[PDB]
Amino acid sequence: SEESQAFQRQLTALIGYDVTDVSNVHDDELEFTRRGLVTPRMAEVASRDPKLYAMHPWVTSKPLPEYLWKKIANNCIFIVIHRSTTSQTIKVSPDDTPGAILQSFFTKMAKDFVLRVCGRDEYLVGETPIKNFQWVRHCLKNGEEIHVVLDTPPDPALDEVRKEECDRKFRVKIRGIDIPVLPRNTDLTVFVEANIQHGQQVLCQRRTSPKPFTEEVLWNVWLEFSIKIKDLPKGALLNLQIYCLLYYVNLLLIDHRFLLRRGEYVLHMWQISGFNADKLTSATNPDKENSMSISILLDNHPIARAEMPNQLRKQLEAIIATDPLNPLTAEDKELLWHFRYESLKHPKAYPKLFSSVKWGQQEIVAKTYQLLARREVWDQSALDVGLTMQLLDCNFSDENVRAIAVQKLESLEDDDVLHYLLQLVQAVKFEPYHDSALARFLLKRGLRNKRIGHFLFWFLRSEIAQSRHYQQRFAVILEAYLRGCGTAMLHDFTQQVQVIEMLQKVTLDIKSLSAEKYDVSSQVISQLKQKLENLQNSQLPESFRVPYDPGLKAGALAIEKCKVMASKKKPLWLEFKCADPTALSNETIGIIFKHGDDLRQDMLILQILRIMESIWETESLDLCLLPYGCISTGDKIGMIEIVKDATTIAKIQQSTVGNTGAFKDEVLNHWLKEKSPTEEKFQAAVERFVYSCAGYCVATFVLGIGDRHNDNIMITETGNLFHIDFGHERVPFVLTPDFLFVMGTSGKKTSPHFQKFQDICVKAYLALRHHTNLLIILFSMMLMTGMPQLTSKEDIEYIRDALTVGKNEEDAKKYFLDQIEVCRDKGWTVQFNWFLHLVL
Ligand SMILES: COc1ccccc1-n1c(CSc2ncnc3[nH]cnc23)nc2cccc(Cl)c2c1=O
Repeated sequence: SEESQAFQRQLTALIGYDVTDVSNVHDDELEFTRRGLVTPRMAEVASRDPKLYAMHPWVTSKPLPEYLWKKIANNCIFIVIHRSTTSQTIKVSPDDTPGAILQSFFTKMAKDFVLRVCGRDEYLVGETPIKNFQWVRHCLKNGEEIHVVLDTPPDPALDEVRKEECDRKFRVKIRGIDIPVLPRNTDLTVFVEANIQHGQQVLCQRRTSPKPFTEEVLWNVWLEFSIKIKDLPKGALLNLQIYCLLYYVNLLLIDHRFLLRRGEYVLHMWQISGFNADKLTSATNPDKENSMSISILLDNHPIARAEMPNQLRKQLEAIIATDPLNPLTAEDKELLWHFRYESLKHPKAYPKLFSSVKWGQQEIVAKTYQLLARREVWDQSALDVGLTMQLLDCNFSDENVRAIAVQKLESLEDDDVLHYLLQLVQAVKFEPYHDSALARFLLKRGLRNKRIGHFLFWFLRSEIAQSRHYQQRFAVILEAYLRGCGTAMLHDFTQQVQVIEMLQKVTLDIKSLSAEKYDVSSQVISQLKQKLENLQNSQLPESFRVPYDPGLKAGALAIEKCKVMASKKKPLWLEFKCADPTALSNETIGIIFKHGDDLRQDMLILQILRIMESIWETESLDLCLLPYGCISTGDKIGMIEIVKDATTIAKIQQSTVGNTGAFKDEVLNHWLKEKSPTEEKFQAAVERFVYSCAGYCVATFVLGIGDRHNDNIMITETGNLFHIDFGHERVPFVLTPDFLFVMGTSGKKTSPHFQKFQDICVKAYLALRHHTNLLIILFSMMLMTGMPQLTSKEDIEYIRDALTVGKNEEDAKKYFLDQIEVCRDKGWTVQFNWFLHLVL
């Protein structure tokens, strides 16, 4: 139909890639998948409650932590309801529902509707004990009053959805390589390596002979693999590689229809930058012009008791106990396999067990499947996310293994889904096939809830715009989403996209106009001011959802407040008015637009920071981290939330002390005193400081991103410290002397506030260690799916030592309390060292 052709144009500009394009394809997986995703979408689109969907109450079922009970010191909670500009305060108990507040409010006003948060597309509707709304817990945490406007349900009709309706050795032939142009070196050596791979396990490996490197190289050979054909497991990849390692490509041996892949192939290959999730994609390089290729033939047909000695069970359990990064011995593996049934009784053994499987042997895979049908124990154990993540990583390519993980996720409530979304999305990179339990889990959840839907979009779009290796897959999932999210939401994404394409334009042009000489010359403030007033009228939408806080609808530029940093990269600092007239305040929405850093990295780190916070909640800690909004929009470009009322420790050192790397120790306290209206808010600032410092000291050590310059650390006027710019002699973390004179210490001393700081770290630290497995897998996934290129040992195995795996609680505290001492030891050594190696 005519309409649907133009609607596809829509989808394409929203997505930033064209999924009807079939230029870069050698089979029909993507298309089969676009058609596969229809059912599960229409399903959830058929399933959701239109009313609750439209208002998307952000809700939890977690208990309220202790640090916020000490804030309702009376089983009573105040709510300021507004009408036009008339208002009154209501007496409410934590457990009261949104329903049981209306019936009370109209028994509180004598001579149906819906409550909504002031200045936000946010609502308190539905049957949950209002102590269980996030916006409420946010007010408490930050000492705030809960303001609401009385309006109706947003018409549940506004999310109207548009309607739709055997026993031979495997053999492979290397014809040869081609590269149209390759003057890449004085010539060395070149051979081809064909690996049969399952879950990063090399099942089998044959090579070619070493020739010199010409723009055209031939062999015409059958490589005989040891594996029989009947023995290939679904999702095995034939993995093809060129060493002189220079190029790679991958072909799924078995297709999405369980068919043995037969025939002729010309595969355009990816280059290593002159281990890593890109190394894994089944996608061929779409740049058919410059790219190396390879030509192959496939002529080869679908797919076909309790007794235990003590010393073994002890060895078994010792193996099962150990961390996710401890290597399994061959003996270890045979132990797990032969006692697979005793192993099945322990959820925690699943990763190790399934990685003890000889996947290149058919009758064993078959035994593994028969095993997976005794899933009573797995099905009935509580949901361990770190367990579940492990089964979704690069080590498992089996469909059924992976499905039992996706099973466990189903019981996740939106609140938690949102905590893991980013990493669940990156985890699609490890799926063998475009259609998977996990890709479909993401749809479902995303379509069931607007908050997850929104983040689903930007997370998927972030990679679509930026990586060739996975743009196609993600673009099919993204497509599938947009076709379900409903008319309203499409409208928002549409104007969200237009605003950021516009503002990036401006970001790039401004960056071009200034030299290495960083000044912000009157001439550049000229350019910026003018560009924005031009944009303000006939181009820039009236208002837009702030991508990283979908509650906030942003309005007009505050042109006078927009500026540019005095820096080699030249980021915009942009500020916006709030489209919502019911907004309680008049404070601007701040967004930094920046080109230069890989913000994908920032996204990953930031989101672990939240996970960490949530981990701390489980033990009633609060460490006042400030994980500001950050989104990758495309290649080394993106946006960042402006944190209001903060500067850099560096600037606080430029102010009173000067600028040639000079350093003095009292200034932090001076600055803090001077930004506190009463010496009491000041107290609250020192207290903010001790807690926020401590948090970042711990988080930062665990992730090994703690050796930072002061210019990359910030504080709010209310004492909230926070690390920034996760761009990319040593020291564990940053506990400088200037920080210390706020603790009350002078190199040696130990004041009630310092004792406190040491207290809180140890508390925070060995609390992360209670979640060790989770953090290890997250970190390891982070590394593989979001960094430069990282070693299958040295890099990942940093976090083992940091979380001091294997150690008793006792050593652990001792270990951390000494890291502190290395800071106490060196003070300003490395800080100053930045400007030392300005010229060396
Ligand atoms: C208050 O902003 C600063 C104070 C001292 C040193 C640097 C900054 N700063 C910074 C500090 S980094 C930062 N990082 C994350 N969230 C933030 N909110 C406010 N600043 C940040 N970023 C800028 C980005 C674009 C344009 C400008 Cl003009 C700035 C900028 O001035």
